[PDB]
Amino acid sequence: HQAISPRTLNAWVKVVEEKAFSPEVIPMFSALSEGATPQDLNTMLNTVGGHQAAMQMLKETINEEAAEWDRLHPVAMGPIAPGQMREPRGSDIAGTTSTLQEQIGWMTHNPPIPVGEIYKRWIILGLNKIVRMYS
Amino acid sequence: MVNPTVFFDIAVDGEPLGRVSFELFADKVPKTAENFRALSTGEKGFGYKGSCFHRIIPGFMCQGGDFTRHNGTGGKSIYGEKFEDENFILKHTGPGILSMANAGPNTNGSQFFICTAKTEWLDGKHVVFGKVKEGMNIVEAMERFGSRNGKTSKKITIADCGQLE
Repeated sequence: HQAISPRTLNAWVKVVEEKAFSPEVIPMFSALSEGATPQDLNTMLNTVGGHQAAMQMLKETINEEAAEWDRLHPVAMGPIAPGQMREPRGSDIAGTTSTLQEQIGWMTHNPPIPVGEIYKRWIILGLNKIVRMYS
Repeated sequence: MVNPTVFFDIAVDGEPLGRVSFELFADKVPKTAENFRALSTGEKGFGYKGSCFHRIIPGFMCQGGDFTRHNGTGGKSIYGEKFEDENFILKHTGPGILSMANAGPNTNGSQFFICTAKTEWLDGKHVVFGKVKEGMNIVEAMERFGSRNGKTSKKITIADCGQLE
C-alpha cells in the first residue's frame, strides 16, 4: 500500500483546470483513480479549488448514495466475531468515519468489499450531475 | 434479593443438555436486568421459552434471544421499542458474563450473549448485565456446537426458562 501520488494529483488538477466540467472529466477521473482507497478519492477531490457550487452538487450525491447504501445493507447484530471487521456503512465507504487500514482490509477480505470502487461509482454519479448542469 | 436469578433449561435437538442459571445485576443495570428477567418468565406473553442460540462462536460467545425471527434479525424488548445502553459500568471480564447483543449504540432489544472467554474489547460497546451462577459447564458444552462463523451444527434451544425464587 501507497497513497495516491503527487504526480497523479498534478495531472488531475490539470484536467480540472482546463476541461470545464465537460464530459471528458469523467473518463479522466476514472483512469487516475484506478485502485484508489476512499482516502485517495477524497485527496483527489480536495485538490479542486473553487468550483464550490459544483463541489456541493457532488457532496449531495455522495450523501444520498451513502444513505441508500445504509438502507440496503443493514448492520448485523454484533458482537463482531474476533478476527473480523464491522461491515462498512455509507460514511465508511466515503472515507469520512473510516481510516485507511480500515479501508484496506475491506478491499482485501475474502471476498472483498471494494469500498474504493463503490465510492468511485458514487463520485461518478455526482460528476454526471455536474456535467449535465454546466454543459 | 435485589438481584433476580433466572434459569435456562438447554436442549440439543430436543434432548435435554442441562440448566444454566444467571445472576442479573439489577443493582447496576435495572432496566436491562428487568428486560431479560421478564423475557425469561414469559410474563409479557412472549419471551425466550422455545428460542434458540442462533450464533455460537467457539472461544468467544454463545448468542441467543431472537425469539421473533430465530436467526439474529429479530427480537424485541419489553419496552415496546429498542432501548438505550443503560451504562457500561460492568466489564467483560471472563467466561460467563452475560451481555446485550446490539446493532449499534442504543439499539438493545432481546438478543444477548454469554461470553466463553475474556472479551475486553467489548467494554463500552455492549451492556454487561449478569453472569452465569450455575452451569458454566453447560455453556462450555453448548460451545462445541458452534463454528468460526457462528453457524450451529444442531438446534440449541431454551426448552424452558423462568425465575428462581
